[PDB]
Order: sequence, then structure tokens, then C-alpha cells
Amino acid sequence: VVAFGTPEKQILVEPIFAQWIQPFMSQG
Amino acid sequence: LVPCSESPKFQERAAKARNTTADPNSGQKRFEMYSSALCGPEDGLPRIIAAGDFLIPGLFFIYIAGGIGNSSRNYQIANRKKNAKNPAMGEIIIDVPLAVSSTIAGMAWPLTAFRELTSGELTVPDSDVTVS
Amino acid sequence: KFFSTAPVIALVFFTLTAGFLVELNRFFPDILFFP
Amino acid sequence: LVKHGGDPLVGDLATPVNSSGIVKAWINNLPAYRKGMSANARGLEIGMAHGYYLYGPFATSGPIRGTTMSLVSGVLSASAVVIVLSVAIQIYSSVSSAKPLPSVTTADPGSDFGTKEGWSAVGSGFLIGGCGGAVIAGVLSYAIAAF
Amino acid sequence: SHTVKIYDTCIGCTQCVRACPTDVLEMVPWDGCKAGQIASSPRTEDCVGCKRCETACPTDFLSIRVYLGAETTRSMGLAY
Amino acid sequence: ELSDLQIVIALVVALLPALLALNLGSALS
Amino acid sequence: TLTGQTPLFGGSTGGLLSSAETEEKYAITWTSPKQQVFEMPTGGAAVMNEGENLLYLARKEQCLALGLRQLRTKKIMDYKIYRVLPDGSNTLLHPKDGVFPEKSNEGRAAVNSVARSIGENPNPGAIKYTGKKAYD
Amino acid sequence: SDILPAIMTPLVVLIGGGAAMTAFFYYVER
Amino acid sequence: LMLFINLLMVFLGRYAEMLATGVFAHWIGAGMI
Amino acid sequence: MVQRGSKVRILRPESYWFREIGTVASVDQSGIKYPVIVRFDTCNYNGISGTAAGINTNNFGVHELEE
Amino acid sequence: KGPQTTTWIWNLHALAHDFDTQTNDLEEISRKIFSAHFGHLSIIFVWISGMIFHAARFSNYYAWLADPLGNKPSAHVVWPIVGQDILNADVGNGFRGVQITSGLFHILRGAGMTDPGELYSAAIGALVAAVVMMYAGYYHYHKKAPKLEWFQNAESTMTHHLIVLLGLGNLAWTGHLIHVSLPVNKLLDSGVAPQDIPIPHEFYSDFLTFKGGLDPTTGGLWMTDIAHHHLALAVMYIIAGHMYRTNWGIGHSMKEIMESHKGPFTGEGHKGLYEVLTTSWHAQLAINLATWGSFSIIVAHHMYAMPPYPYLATDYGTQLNLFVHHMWIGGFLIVGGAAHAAIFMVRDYDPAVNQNNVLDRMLRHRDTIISHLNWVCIFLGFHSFGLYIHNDNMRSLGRPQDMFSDTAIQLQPIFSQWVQNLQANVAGTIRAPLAEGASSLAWGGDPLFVGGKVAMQHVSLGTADFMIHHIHAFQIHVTVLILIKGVLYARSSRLIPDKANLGFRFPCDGPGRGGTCQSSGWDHIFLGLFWMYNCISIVNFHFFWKMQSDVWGAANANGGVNYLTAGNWAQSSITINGWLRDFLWAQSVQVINSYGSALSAYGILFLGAHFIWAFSLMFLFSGRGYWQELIESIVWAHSKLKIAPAIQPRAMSITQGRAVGLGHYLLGGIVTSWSFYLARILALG
Ligand code: CL7
Ligand code: CL7
Ligand code: CL7
Ligand SMILES: C=Cc1c(C)c2cc3nc(c4c5[nH]c(cc6nc(cc1[nH]2)C(C)=C6CC)c(C)c5C(=O)[C@@H]4C(=O)OC)[C@@H](CCC(=O)OC/C=C(\C)CCC[C@H](C)CCC[C@H](C)CCCC(C)C)[C@@H]3C
Ligand SMILES: CCCCCCCCCCCCCCCC(=O)OC[C@H](COP(=O)(O)OC[C@@H](O)CO)OC(=O)CCCCCCCCCCCCCCC
Ligand SMILES: CC1=C(C/C=C(\C)CCC[C@H](C)CCC[C@H](C)CCCC(C)C)C(=O)c2ccccc2C1=O
Ligand code: SF4
Ligand code: SF4
Repeated sequence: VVAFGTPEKQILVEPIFAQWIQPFMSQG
Repeated sequence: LVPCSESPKFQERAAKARNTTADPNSGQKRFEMYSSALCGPEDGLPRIIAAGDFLIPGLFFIYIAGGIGNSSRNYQIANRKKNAKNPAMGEIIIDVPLAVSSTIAGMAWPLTAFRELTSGELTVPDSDVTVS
Repeated sequence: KFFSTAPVIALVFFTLTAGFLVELNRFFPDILFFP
Repeated sequence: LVKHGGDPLVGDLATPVNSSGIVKAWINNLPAYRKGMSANARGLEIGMAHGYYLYGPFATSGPIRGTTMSLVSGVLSASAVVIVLSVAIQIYSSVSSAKPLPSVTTADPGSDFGTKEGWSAVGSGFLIGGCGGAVIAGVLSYAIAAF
Repeated sequence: SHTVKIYDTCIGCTQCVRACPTDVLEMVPWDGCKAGQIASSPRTEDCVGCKRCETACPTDFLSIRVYLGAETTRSMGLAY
Repeated sequence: ELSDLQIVIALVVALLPALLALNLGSALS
Repeated sequence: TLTGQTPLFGGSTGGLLSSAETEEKYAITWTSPKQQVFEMPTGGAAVMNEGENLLYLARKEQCLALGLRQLRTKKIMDYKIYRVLPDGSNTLLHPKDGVFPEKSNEGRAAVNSVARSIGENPNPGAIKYTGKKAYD
Repeated sequence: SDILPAIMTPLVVLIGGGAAMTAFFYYVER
Repeated sequence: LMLFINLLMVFLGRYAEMLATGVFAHWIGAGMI
Repeated sequence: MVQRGSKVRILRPESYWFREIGTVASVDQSGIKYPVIVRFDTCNYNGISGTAAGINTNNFGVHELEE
Repeated sequence: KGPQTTTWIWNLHALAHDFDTQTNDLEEISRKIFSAHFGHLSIIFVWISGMIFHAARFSNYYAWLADPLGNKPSAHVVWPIVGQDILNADVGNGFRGVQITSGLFHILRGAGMTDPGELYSAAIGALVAAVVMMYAGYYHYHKKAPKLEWFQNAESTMTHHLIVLLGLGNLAWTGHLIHVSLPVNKLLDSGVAPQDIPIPHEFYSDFLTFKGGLDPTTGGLWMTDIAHHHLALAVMYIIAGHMYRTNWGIGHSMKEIMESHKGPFTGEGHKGLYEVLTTSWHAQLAINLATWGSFSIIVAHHMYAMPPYPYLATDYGTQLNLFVHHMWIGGFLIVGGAAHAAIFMVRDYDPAVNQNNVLDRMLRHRDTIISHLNWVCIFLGFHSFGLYIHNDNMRSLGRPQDMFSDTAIQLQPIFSQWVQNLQANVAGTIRAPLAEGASSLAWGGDPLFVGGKVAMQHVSLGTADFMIHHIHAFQIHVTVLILIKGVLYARSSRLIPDKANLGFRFPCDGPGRGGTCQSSGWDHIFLGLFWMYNCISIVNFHFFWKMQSDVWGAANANGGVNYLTAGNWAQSSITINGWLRDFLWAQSVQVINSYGSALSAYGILFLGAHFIWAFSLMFLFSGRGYWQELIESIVWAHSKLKIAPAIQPRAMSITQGRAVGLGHYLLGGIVTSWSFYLARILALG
């Protein structure tokens, strides 16, 4: 999708459990 | 992390958009649809959070996957009952009547699953399961 | 017989499934998440 | 000139390259094979020939080439290579049992290679020859350059 | 060399012996099975280890089993 | 900053494990 | 003393090397009805002469490949294989009983026959430091 | 002992490696 | 012209099908010219 | 365990068909350690690399077999 | 018979075309083969129809034909469904489509086809040619199987295929050229609009020259020279075909000529070769594929150096795509040649037939050949690749004066440089005389400019070119070593004297004799394919980088060319770090930055090819063993659930594991390079 020039369509899944637990760097 | 509507990056992305489908409005339609979901502020790209995002399409996926699995299983049963030798023209050659019957009985797997679970019909005993 | 054989059976089925998914995507726009 | 097999069961074809007269003449009279040489002599000739040859790549091609010091490089390099070959001969002979077998090209190889005595003799030769070779080639390079 | 051991379940099909390229195997007379034969491996100093014997044996848990060890000129299969 | 006396002593010490390594190696063979 | 006529062959490179002299040749001797042409296992085509033919090859498998694949196909089953040492010790190997090992003959012991079947072989854990193998 | 590098390196790599290779040669060929 | 005729006559010598000999002579004439 | 037909679950651990029902097709021979000759529906691995078919029938042990 | 194991399916696909296996008689075999050849010709006719049809229906052909310099050929429009619209490129004049590189348009323009009617006519013509060729196959197999004698009639078949096709095809084509193509191209150069140019039905030194070099307008060879060349070949082939003996007393009998040729060294000579060639298809396929492959490779070199078609030279994308495509087809065919030479040696070789003939004498000194190839390969290895290593060390050690380069230590390819002077300066009145100019500017030339672009120029030769040439020599010899070794040891070796019996493909003869894995002739083709890949990869890279650093570019204000890579070949191609940096790294910038552009597809295929390549390592690095163990655990999990299939699932054969390993390695590596080339040359050139 990024190649086709539509990065919007990316399956971006947030690391929720990483956020919950968080020396610690931003887990995107 | 913040509604796409709210996020200023997403609006920038929306302004200049690439149309997927022939119709000119596909780009705008896509962004309008994506406005609902939450997207990261810097990126402005829709994110997926583990019910609408993942659970619902998860359910649809699982229904279809269960359907195709069940249909294959049913056709395997049809293979081992149709003829004394299941493989020969039972797998290499696909009996369309048996297959279509298997598909029709497929997609009913959710109701069928309760019955299959009862009395462990699906599971075959460890003793039977061939393992050296 | 040819129809029964996996290669032709699968060819038709997937040329259908692939076309079906192409047609779906053609009609409905980019669907990232269930609305 | 035709290909034929002496003792056809052996994997050795007489060819114009291995069994010709001109070839047999050359090979069988090289100091490895030449009859009536002391092993020491065999080695001294093999050595001198190789040392002298070896001087050239080193002097010509090496890192300090062109300079006067290149001649010294040439000689020491060739001599080092000869010393390494001298070591190789000693250790080879130490552990070697095998004798040169009669071949198409060389019907009577000899014993100078094939006895621990022979190889020690050859190695003593080879060392003196090789380092001599290398020195001679440097001396001649200086000589011809001056002249 | 390679130890070739013939196990109880030899149905004396003579398949191994016809396979062996160095004829390590001789079909000998044996009252153990209906076949009236078994496989014997006298000449295991000539066993190259090709296991064409094992490959040819039809019994489940093949009786002919070749066990590779102490490689020699004759095992290693050297002309030279 | 490290003097030659020191470099030599370091070498001479290092020679000790050398001998003892030869000894242990021999043993283990 | 293992005397035959060497099959007419122009020579190859596929033949005996130093090990032939140093260690042990082999020799296959067979009786030919005709002067027919056969593939030399060393690589090439040789023509077996009428009657007894003797061939010095470099390993037993080479000999048994000429025999089992080519001679036996030509229906020539008279071939005898001799391990030849440097001293000239010619020792008949392949038909040691004079009968092809596929055919069962008496006076041939069962060698390395194992009583217990493959299944029942002992685990090495048990026999650790005894120096006995599983098959043994 | 600034030069100790220019001595220790050839000694260990060339002379020691040589002697090691010679010795290992004797060791695996005897 | 004489050259072409000469080649045809010689072509009979080469042969010792008539079409073939003539064809060859024709080409030899083309080369000579 | 009947010679003409049967359903024996093999208990030979070193077998492709351990724990698989098989139809006997030969009478147990007097003085034969493994005389069952059970025919199993599935083929064994037997054969050179890329040999499609294998072995369907093996002379299974009487003790190992079970009706 | 029955499909018991999954291996059956694979085996079906494998030996489906192994007529030799399926059949026993050369008659039934040759029938199948002839029928198929028809089938295949129909596949090619379909494909040709497809190409001229797409050029007619979905193309910017007519626009291009109008103004080639301006427009970029694109006969490949993509349906917009998932946002793949973006693959349609701005190729000029507002046409949006995938920029094709086949050079189809140049083919058509050279053929002098200007009319949409003409192109559709050509499409339907080729398509009916397909419809008849497939039916012709059906007729000649089912209806009327041909006769063994016809097949064995090699002298007839030669005379025919050499006048009827070569001589007559060249005359036919010269007609089509001088009458249609040549005047049409003249008109189009004069500037007659495509529409203006007349349709075909409407309808000697002038049209036949020996000018040499290139047409400075089109950039191609003068179609006068093309006509004269093809005519020359028509003449030559008519004569040459007359120099055989078919159904008369006139000509040379091949068997007579062959058996004549013996000598001291070659014993009985070629006596027996006519027999094996006629009786053995594989022998023919071997010789053919070897020469066909070798032909594609000559094609590649010739078409880049003497760009035949108009405007091709300027079209850097096609010039590259065609050199690289033809090199690949070449290498693949040469290797299949070796393959079938080995299949011959295993199957269709009789010691009876070959007796002290050249083939038997080969097998009889096969250790001297393998040994010597081994040696020349080590030698060349060291004195090619080792010179690069040398240079990597010298340059990294900051001793540039110690390097092999145009500066410092110099390895001038003098033989080649000499031939180059001898072709550049020797234009007229030497050997074949009255040549106005050099056959190409490659020999020696100032850059011919068509538009901004350099059509063709002196392809120099320095140390970089000596080195890369020895790299090619090295890799070709290794590929020959592997292939000739698989041929000459397919029957037998000291290791396995009964290999002939084990077959052409067998995984091994098991773990003994130290291990015999990959000892078959097939396994030699496996390894040969990796070396052909390595060889042609480096040939295609040598081409790409040398072209785009020393030949191609743009003319600026000054006479000087603005070379695509600014002449870094001379100094950067002489180290491996040179190649990694100034070629793969420097030049992968297009393909890696191709996302969200016309060339995004090349970006995706660059990645996917990297993936297919890495994935093949799964097959090449592992063995059937592990997989069958794991497969049976997975089967236990289908057994628990009563899903266990009818066809027992078997880990693929040892040989299949290897063949797919190799297939994926080749697909990945080749596509990777393909992506890189296309992205870089579509974007930059
Ligand atoms: C280790 C990394 C390395 C590699 C792989 C490498 N070099 Mg270098 N390398 C060289 C070549 C070379 C070649 C051809 C080569 C190919 O593999 C390599 N290298 C490779 C030379 C230019 C240079 C010279 C080294 C030097 O001169 O070495 C001696 C060369 C000799 C003894 C071999 C000569 C071979 C004979 C001619 C063979 C002829 C046979 C005859 C036909 C048979 C018939 C005879 C009769 C019967 C008729 C060298 C360098 C040098 C170094 C160094 C450090 C290196 N290298 C490094 C490397 C110098 O300083 C040094 C440096 O000064 O560079 C200028
Ligand atoms: C391994 C048995 C051995 C010992 C114990 C030994 N040498 Mg020798 N030895 C020498 C010295 C020496 C000294 C000063 C010395 C004890 O102090 C020894 N060796 C002792 C040099 C005069 C002379 C040449 C230089 C020589 O090889 O190295 C100089 C000696 C050193 C630094 C002292 C360390 C003692 C080492 C144990 C000897 C190392 C020899 C080794 C096998 C080769 C290493 C690589 C080499 C290529 C340099 C020599 C020879 C040589 C050989 C050989 C095989 C040996 N050796 C062997 C040995 C040459 O052919 C070779 C030969 O050229 O002579 C016939
Ligand atoms: C790779 C080099 C090669 C070439 C170029 C080649 N052969 Mg062979 N070749 C044949 C003829 C032939 C012809 C007519 C021919 C024409 O040019 C060639 N070959 C050419 C048949 C006689 C015979 C059987 C033919 C037969 O097996 O071929 C059937 C086709 C096969 C199995 C399908 C797999 C082919 C590729 C994997 C697919 C590549 C497509 C694409 C690039 C990438 C995929 C696209 C996308 C899906 C991702 C044959 C042999 C065989 C081999 C081998 C190794 C070869 N070959 C090799 C080659 C036998 O095993 C095999 C044999 O067993 O020995 C006799
Ligand atoms: C980088 C990958 C790679 C290397 C280096 C390599 C090396 C080689 N492959 C060869 C052959 C082959 N390779 C084969 C399959 C493959 N080969 C592969 C990958 C490689 N193969 C792969 C992936 C395959 C699987 C298909 C086959 C089937 C063959 C051959 O038959 C062929 C062969 O053996 O021919 C005889 C040899 C070519 C002839 C030769 O000796 O050239 C000279 C050596 C070179 C070019 C390697 C680098 C040498 C450099 C210059 C180092 C110089 C030495 C210095 C002194 C370093 C020594 C350091 C010590 C002091 C510590 C050579 C050993
Ligand atoms: C892009 C670069 C090229 C990539 C592919 C290159 C692959 C080269 C690998 C070597 C193969 C040479 C020929 C060997 C041919 C050959 O006989 O190989 C032999 C190989 C294994 O044979 P085995 O000896 O293992 O089988 C044993 C039996 O013969 C009896 O034991 O067969 C297979 O690979 C099975 C799979 C066949 C193909 C499976 C795929 C089926 C669909 C293919 C569709 C193709 C479409 C093409 C459209 C154009
Ligand atoms: C991975 C791997 C395998 C396993 C790979 C296998 C068994 C590939 C065959 C399975 C693929 C997935 C074929 C597809 C199977 C059917 C076609 C299933 C139906 C698919 C429908 C859903 C369409 C080997 O067998 C092997 C053998 C020798 C050396 C290396 C390897 C190796 O690496
Ligand atoms: S082990 Fe197999 S081949 Fe050998 S005798 Fe027994 S059944 Fe026959
Ligand atoms: S391993 Fe091979 S050679 Fe050895 S005994 Fe078995 S079949 Fe015979």
C-alpha cells in the first residue's frame, strides 16, 4: 500500500500492552 | 491515540490523496471512511487497536476460515465414504457434487460446532492417533 | 475429467476467488478497519 | 603423434605431451629425474633455478619496487620462500614413506625422492641453491643496471 | 568399516543382495522365516555404505541396517 | 606512560602461564 | 595364477593409480561367447576378446559394476573377482562359494544376523560406558 | 620497547604460526 | 560473355546435375565480373 | 486376527503403521516369528528419493498385533 | 497408475514431458516431440499476436512513431483496483501506462508498420498462425503421425531448413524490407506523418550499401546495410544449402564427410556420431540448446553494439533490457545444452556405437579434461577475482599505487585493444573491402548523438575491462567445469562406477564412500545453474555499469558526454568495495526510493525477489529428512482432528528440494537484478 502511494491503508497495530507496562523508549 | 478528524496530519494526507478506483472520489471516500478510526498525531496514519478495528473483521475472517476448513473436512469424509480408495480421483480429481454438498454443509459450521464439540466427535483418541 | 483434475478445478476456483476479491476491492473502497 | 595407453588398465595415456621424445628428453634430464646426480646435486640445481626465478616477481612486483631496496626485497623474499620450501622438504621427508612411481614420462624416476636420506640431501641442496639463486639474480640485476 | 546387521524380521526377498554394489551380502539358508533364507553380511570390509540394501529392503523397520564407522580405503571408496 | 621496565616484567610474568599452559596441555593430552 | 587376455582397450585415465601398485588391485575374469563391445567402468568402450578375458580394475565396486550391470546383462555369468595384492596374492571374492550370493547355499553361515528385531534394540543411555553398541 | 610490536607481531604470526603449522603437521602426520 | 561461356564448359569438367554445374559457373562469372 | 480379514492395531513401536487398523491377508505360518502379513491402507515411506508408492503390507508380529 | 503419495503429483509434473521414460520406441517419442514443437510454436504465435495486439489496442505506438525522442513506449495499461493505477506512468503526451522495454515498437517501426489497420492485421495474422500451428500439431500427431525415416533424414532436413528457411527466409525478408520497411523508414525520417504514409495494399547501390556505423537520424544501422546484409545471407544460404545431398547424386553426404575426418590424435574420429545424433533426440537438443544459447548471447552483444532498429540506441531502457534478457536466455539455454548432453550420455549413449570415436576418446581422457579445467578455473579465479581482492586490500590499505588500475599497476587488455584499433581504423579495403566506415562505433568512435542521448560510442577497454573479462572467463570456465564434469561423469566415476544405472537424476548413492550427495549429472546441472547465474549476473552488471559510465549519457553544451554514472567504472569497478558502493549501493537508490511512484512495482519486486531468494535458502540449506519428520508431526495434528488427507503428505524428493531451491534462488536473484535495472534506467535513462 505504501508503494502504491496509499500509506493510510497500512495495518498499523498499536502495542497497547507495551504502553500499559511503560529507560523505556516509545513503542509504536 | 487521537481521532483522525482531530489529528492535523491526517487532514494534510486527506487534501492530496491518490485515487485507487477509477472513480475520482475513491481517495476522498477512503479518507472520509478512515476519519472514524483513531490515528497517531505525528504520523496521521490510521491505527488498529486490539473491537471495530480487529474483533469484528477477526470474526468475519474466522467465519470464512472455519467455512473453508469445514468444507475441506466434510469433503474428506465424503472421500473416505464415496470409495474404498479415497485418494485416487477423490483428491487429485475433485467430485463436484460431493464438493458442492460439502460447501453447502459448510458455512453452517458455527451451529455444527456445538454438535461436533459434544461427545468429542472432532477429536480422535490419542491411542488411535498414529505416532512413532 | 479435466474439470475433476485439481489444476483445472483450482484454476477456475481461484480465477473466481481472485476476480471476486478484485471485484469487491473495485467496488468498495480501501477498507482498513470495519466501519 | 597419437594417444595410446601403455598397460591399458593403468590410468595413464601416452600422449605427445607425456610420452614424446622431445618431452621425455627434457623431463627425464631435469635435475629431479636426471640420472647419476647426488641428491644434493639434484637439489642444488632445482634450488638455484627456483631461487633465481623467484627473485624476479618479488623484485619487480612487490611494494618497494623501482627503488634500490627492491633488489634486497627480491633476494630476501626469494630466500624466505626458499627457506619455507626447505622447511616443507624437511617436514615432508620426516613423515613421507612414499616413493616416486615409474610413469609414462619417467620410466626410472630414482630413489633421491623416495628415501628420507634422499629428501634431506635434496633439501640441503635446494636451500643452498635457492638462496644462492636469489642472491645471484639480485647481483646480476645490480650488475646489468650499473652496466 | 560399516557393520551390517540383519534383524529378526528378514522376509528373505533377496532384494538387498541384488542391490549391494560391492556384494557384501549373501542370501544364506535360515529356518527363522517362511522364506527359508536370511541376509548375511560376511564381507563388511567391502561395505561402501551406499545403503542400497536398506533402500531395497521392503520390511517396516528394515532388518538390514548399515552402521557407518572406521572409514577405510574400501569404505571411503577410493580408486586411489 | 608505561615504562620499559613494566613492559618487560609483564612479558616475564606472561611467560609463567605460558610454561604452565605447556604443562597443563601435555597433562590433558 | 589368474591368467586371461586383456580386453582390447585403447587406454584411459580412469584406470589404476599408485594405489594399484602400492596396496591392492582387483581383477575380473569372465568367459565371452563373442568379441562384443562393453562400456569400460573406467570410462570408454572396450571390446571383450573371444573366451577368457581378464581385467585389472582399482576397486571391487568397479569390478562388480562391470559384472552385475554389463556382463550379467550380456548373460555372461562366469565372471570371477580377485583381490590382487602387490605380492601377486590373487583371492577369489565375489562367488566365494561359486554361487551368486542371491541364491541361498549351505556352508554359508548367517553373519551379523541379529536375534532381536529393529524395534527392541537397547537405548544408549542404559549401555553408557559399557562400550557395547545398540546393534551389538 | 616502542619497537616490541615490530618484533612480537612477526615473531608470533609468522614465526609462531609457521612453527605451530609445522608442529601440527608433524602431529597429524606421524 | 566469353568468360561466362568458358566457365560453363569448364563446369562440365568439374561435374565429371547439368543445372547445378551451370549454376556454379554463373557464380564464378559473377565473381570474375 | 482372522487370516482372510481382520482389524489389528499394530503395537510395534518401530513401525510406520503403529496404532493403525490393518486387514490380515495370510495365515500365521508355523515357526514364523512375524507371520501376520497385515495389509494397511496407507503406504510406508519405502523407496528411493521421489519414489511415489511404497509398502502397503508388512509381516507384523503376532504379539505386537491386537484385534 | 494411482496417486498414493504427494510425491506422485510432483513426479507427474516432472516426468510428464519425459517422453523417453513414458515411451520405449523412438517412433512414438519423435511423434510426441514433433506435435509438441507445433504446440510450442502456437504458444509463441499467441504471444507475438499479444505483443502486436497490445501495441495496436493499448499503446502509445502511433504517438511514439510520430515523435520517438519525446514519447516513451508503453503498451501496458494496468486496471485501477487496489491503487495500482500509479504504475501507469507519464510517458509524455498525457498517455499513462507501464513503460515497456521489450523494444516491440522498435521492431514494428523497423518492419515499417505505421497503420493501426496494419497492426491489427498483423495481430490477427499471427493469431490465426497460432490457431493453425496448434491444429497442425494435432493433425501431425493424432490424425497423421509422421514416419521414422523422415526424422532420420538429416541431409534433407538440413538442405530444407537452410534454403527454405535461412536462404529463402532471408530473401523473403529482404523483399519485405526493401519494399515495405526500407522506404517506410525513409519516409518517416523525412517526416511523413504515420497517417500520411501509405498502407501496404496501396503500394542496385542505392538501396544496398556497406556504409557501416549508424544512421545519425534514427541511430540504428542504415536499413540499406540491413537489406544488403540479409540479401548477402540469402545468397550465401542458397549456395550453402545446395552444398548437401538430398534425394539425388548431387552434394556431400554428412556421414561420408564425418567418417572422412579422422586424424592421428582423434583415433577413429567422428565415425558413429551421425548414428548417435540421428537415433538420440537428446544429442540434438544438447547441440542445439548449446548453439541457441550461444546465439542469444551473441545477440545481446551485437544488438547493443550495432543497435539495429531505429531509435533503439537512444532507448537506453530497451538496450539494457534486451542485452540482459538475451544474456539470461543464453546462459539458461547453454546449461540445458549441457543438461541434455548429460541425459544423452546416461540414456542414449551406446558403447557399441561410439568406439574409439571422438566421443569415446573424450570419456577416455575425462580426468585430464576435468583436472585441467579445475586448474584453469583456479588459475582464472585467482588472477581475476584475486586481482579484485588485491585491489580491495591495496585501496583499503591506502596503497593505491599498488593496485591494478589504469593508474599504478596496469593490466591493459592489449589483444582486445588491438582488435579494437584494427576494427575502428580498418574501415575500408582490408579483407572484405569497400567498407565506408566501422561496423559499430564501439570499436572506435566519437559519440553519435540522437537527441541528447549517445546512441553508441567507443566502448573503451582498460584494466577494469581486462579484469572483468577474466572474471567472465573464470565464471564461464567454472560453469563449463561443472557442466562438462556432469556430462563426462554422468555414466560413471571412480566414486560410483554404475552411475548410468543410478540414472541422470538421483539424489545420491547414499552416505558411503564418504558421502555421495549431488553426484548425478542432474546435480551437476543444479550447480551449473548457480554458476551460470553468477556468470550472467556479472555479465549483466558489467554491461550495465560500463554502458552507463562510459557509453550512454547526454551531450551538454561542450562536446563532452554527461555519462549516466560519470565514468566511475575505470576507478571504481576494480575493487569489490567499488561494486558494492558505486554500483549496487549507489544505483539501488532508484529502486529503493521507487515507492509511491510509477516505478513502485520495481521497488516491490526488488523486495519480493530478495525474499524469494532468501526463501530458496530454506530448500538449498536443509534436507528432506527434517521436513519429513516435521511433516509427520503436522500429520499427527491432522489425524487428531480427522482432517488427515487421502494422499499421504510427503516431504518433497531430495532432488525436488534442490530443484525448487534452485528455482527460487534463480527467480529471486534474477528478478532482483531486473527490478534494480528497470527502476534505475526507467528513472534515470
Ligand atoms: C591477501 C590479499 C591479497 C590477495 C588475495 C592478493 N594480493 Mg596481491 N600482489 C600481486 C599480485 C596478485 C595477484 C596476481 C593476486 C591474485 O590472486 C593477488 N595479488 C591477490 C602483485 C602486484 C604483488 C606482488 C607480490 C609478489 O610479487 O609475489 C610473488 C609472486 C610470485 C612469486 C608468483 C609469480 C607466479 C609465477 C609468475 C607463475 C609463472 C608460472 C609459469 C607460467 C610456469 C611455467 C614455467 C616454465 C616451465 C616455463 C602483490 C602484492 C600484494 C601485496 C599484498 C599485501 C597483497 N598483494 C595482498 C593480496 C603486496 O604488498 C604486493 C604489492 O606490492 O603490490 C604491488
Ligand atoms: C621443529 C624442530 C626444530 C627445532 C627444535 C629447531 N628447528 Mg631450526 N632452523 C633454524 C634455526 C633454529 C634455531 C635457532 C633453533 C633452536 O634454537 C631451531 N632451529 C630448532 C634456522 C637456522 C633455519 C631457518 C629459519 C628457521 O626456520 O627459523 C629460525 C629459528 C627460530 C626463530 C628459533 C625458534 C626455533 C624454532 C623451533 C625453529 C623454527 C623452524 C620451523 C620448522 C619453521 C618456522 C617457519 C620458518 C619458515 C621460518 C632452521 C631450519 C629448520 C627447519 C626445520 C624443519 C627446523 N629448523 C626444525 C627445527 C628448516 O628446514 C630450516 C632450514 O632452513 O634449515 C635447514
Ligand atoms: C535449466 C536448463 C535446461 C534447459 C534450458 C532445458 N532443459 Mg530440458 N528437458 C526436456 C526437454 C527440454 C527442452 C525441449 C528444452 C528446450 O529448450 C529444454 N529441455 C531446455 C525434457 C526432455 C525433459 C523433461 C521436461 C520437463 O520436465 O519439463 C516440464 C516442466 C517443468 C517440470 C515445470 C517446471 C519448470 C520451471 C520450474 C518453471 C519456470 C517458469 C518461470 C521461469 C518461473 C515461474 C513463474 C511463476 C509461476 C513464479 C527435460 C529434462 C531436463 C532436466 C533438466 C535439468 C533440464 N531439462 C534442464 C534444462 C531433466 O531433469 C529432465 C529430464 O528428466 O531429463 C530427460
Ligand atoms: C563467495 C562465494 C564463493 C566462493 C568464494 C567460492 C570459491 C570457489 N568456488 C569454486 C568452484 C565451485 N563452486 C561451486 C559451487 C558454489 N560456489 C559457491 C560460492 C563460492 N565459491 C556457491 C554459493 C555454490 C553453490 C552452487 C562449484 C560446484 C564449484 C567448482 O567446481 C569450482 C571449483 O572448485 O573449480 C576448481 C572455486 C573456483 C575456482 C577457484 O579456486 O578460484 C580461485 C579461488 C577464489 C576465486 C576464492 C577467493 C580466493 C581469494 C583470492 C583469497 C586468496 C588467498 C589468500 C592468501 C587468503 C588465505 C588466508 C590464510 C593465510 C588464512 C573456488 C574455490
Ligand atoms: C526465473 C529463473 C528460472 C526459475 C525456475 C528455474 C528452475 C530450474 C530448476 C531445475 C529444473 C530443470 C528441469 C527439471 C525437471 C525435472 O524433472 O525435475 C526433477 C524434479 C524432481 O524429480 P525427482 O527425481 O525428485 O522425482 C523422482 C521421480 O522422477 C522418480 O523418483 O522434479 C520436480 O522438481 C518436481 C516439480 C516439477 C514442477 C512442479 C511445478 C509444477 C508447476 C510448474 C508450472 C511452471 C509454469 C511455467 C510456465 C512458463
Ligand atoms: C521446506 C522444504 C520442504 C517442505 C516443502 C514442501 C513439502 C512443499 C510442498 C508443500 C507446498 C505448500 C505445496 C502446496 C500443497 C498443496 C498444493 C496444498 C493445496 C494448497 C491450496 C490451499 C491451494 C521439503 O520437502 C524439502 C525437501 C528437500 C530439501 C528441502 C526441503 C525444504 O526445504
Ligand atoms: S533385510 Fe530386506 S532385502 Fe535383506 S533379506 Fe531381509 S527382507 Fe530381503
Ligand atoms: S551399505 Fe551398501 S555396500 Fe555396504 S552392505 Fe549395504 S548395500 Fe552392501
